[PDB]
Amino acid sequence: AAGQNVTYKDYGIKLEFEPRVDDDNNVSMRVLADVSDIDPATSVSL
Amino acid sequence: LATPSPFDMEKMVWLDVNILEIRKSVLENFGVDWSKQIPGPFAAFGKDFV
Repeated sequence: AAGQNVTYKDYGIKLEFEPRVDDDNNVSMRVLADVSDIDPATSVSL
Repeated sequence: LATPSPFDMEKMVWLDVNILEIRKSVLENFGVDWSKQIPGPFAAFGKDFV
């Protein structure tokens, strides 16, 4: 609401990995890959 | 006594997407821009009879 709490946001290189393996070593997986950097062009001042 | 597999090997799909856009524009502003509203004539009268 309103118009206080402080939160922290991650940035940089991030990986998440959830593998699953079969008897033939087949891999079923979900992977998240994120690369982010701070951009001065779109930063505001409040 | 038979057991299932941990998972089924699905088929993999490749997706190729193309987005194309072209924009063109022209802008012209030429000529002479005169006034269209000007003051007109005036007349006044005043007198004291007494």
